[PDB]
Amino acid sequence: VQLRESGPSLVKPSQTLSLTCTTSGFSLSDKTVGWVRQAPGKALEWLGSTDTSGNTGYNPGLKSRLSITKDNSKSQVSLSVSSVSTADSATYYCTTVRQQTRKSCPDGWTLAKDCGFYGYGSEDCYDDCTDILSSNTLSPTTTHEFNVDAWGQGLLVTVSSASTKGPSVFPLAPSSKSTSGGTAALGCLVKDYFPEPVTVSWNSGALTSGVHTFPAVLQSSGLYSLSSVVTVPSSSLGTQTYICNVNHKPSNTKVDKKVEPKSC
Amino acid sequence: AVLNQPSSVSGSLGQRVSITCSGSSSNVGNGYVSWYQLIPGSAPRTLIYGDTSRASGVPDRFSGSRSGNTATLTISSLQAEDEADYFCASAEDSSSNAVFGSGTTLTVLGQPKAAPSVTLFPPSSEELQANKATLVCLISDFYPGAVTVAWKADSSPVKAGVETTTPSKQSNNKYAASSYLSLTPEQWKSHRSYSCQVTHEGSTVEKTVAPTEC
Repeated sequence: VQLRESGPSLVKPSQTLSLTCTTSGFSLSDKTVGWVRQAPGKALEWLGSTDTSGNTGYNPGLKSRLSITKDNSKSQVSLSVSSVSTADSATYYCTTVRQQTRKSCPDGWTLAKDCGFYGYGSEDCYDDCTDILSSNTLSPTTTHEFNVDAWGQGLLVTVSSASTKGPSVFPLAPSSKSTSGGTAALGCLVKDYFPEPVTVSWNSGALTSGVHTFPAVLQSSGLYSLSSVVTVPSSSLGTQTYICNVNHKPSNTKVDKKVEPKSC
Repeated sequence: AVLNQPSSVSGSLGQRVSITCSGSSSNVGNGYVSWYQLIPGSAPRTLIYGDTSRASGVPDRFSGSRSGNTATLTISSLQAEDEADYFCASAEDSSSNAVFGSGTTLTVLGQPKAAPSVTLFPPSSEELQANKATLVCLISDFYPGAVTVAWKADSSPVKAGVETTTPSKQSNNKYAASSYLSLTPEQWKSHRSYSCQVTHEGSTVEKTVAPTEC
């Protein structure tokens, strides 16, 4: 079971953001799906969902601006937010949700469904199912149950009038004066790029030990930059090539940079 | 509105930790609260759903409870992997209207103290041949997560051009941070040397880099 968000990473104000979640591992005709979003440094926020019966419900405060649809054949849920602002910048998560309106009866009483009654009065609590027509009746107690079952990885969407910009990748070469005897730190500077995010791997994933991709800084220019470093054996600086594989989906860009060792 | 959780909560390894999630009757009073775990760089993780019931894959040290309009998440023996953010959630007036809590940042104290290893990178040829210069000071493998970074040009203060990240964990649960000095290639060649000075736990490590050579 997996949920993969797709769509734009940047959206100008007053326009309409639209995402699509493609589902696998299960059958969309057997689960409810929804959308959660989280603004940076803010709490989770609920958007909406659409259940097995194609019925959609929304965050009351955001219903007028929301639109969720679904295609059970294409295994694909869709979200749309209208007239977005910078407040709509957030990471948008696709989720399988468990929504249940639950009716329960006091102790000793029983619901019509459990009595096996059905009909028009199929929603009351009964004193004894032994006699439907002479039993005492209570209105049920209503509890609403909500769970997010599985979470999608998320998709960061930024709302800004500024334009997309890919990254410049500069090597952080390890000098013979920046070694630490046995180990040496080399990296890649990912400079000037918008919007977030950037991800960095090394040797096409085949190098994992010692790696740390730092968070991004927001320069005064309105562009983001970060660095990815890995500490490697200092004896291998001439015998093992080290390539950082940067990836910036917001501009469909992907960079590979040889980090060559400084002559000194 | 949102469910009131504590901003942050602390707890040392092995100890017991509890996170409160207070609301009202229409939401938390409805008796079906859920708890989720968010580790940075990982998809949020569902922990507790049926007020007390554990989801699939959840260890038994996690446990849920509720007393009226205040839920509670309880970790019996805190681990290092348990350092993260934790959100409660409840439906209000309908199953399609969900409210989340303000969130709580859980800190796992008790890690060994560690001293930072600092490296300073001068502007590269590539970055220079494009009319830019950026010095990259990378700070790793230290605990606790509170460093002070100072930039000096010929031992004088750099009062501008500095963007610094807040420290964040790495795969080994130690902290790491980064500071940048953004210069024109003329300010690079202007001075004799630049210095990144990292003060962590009464020590100051200064790495120096010179335009003359390497």
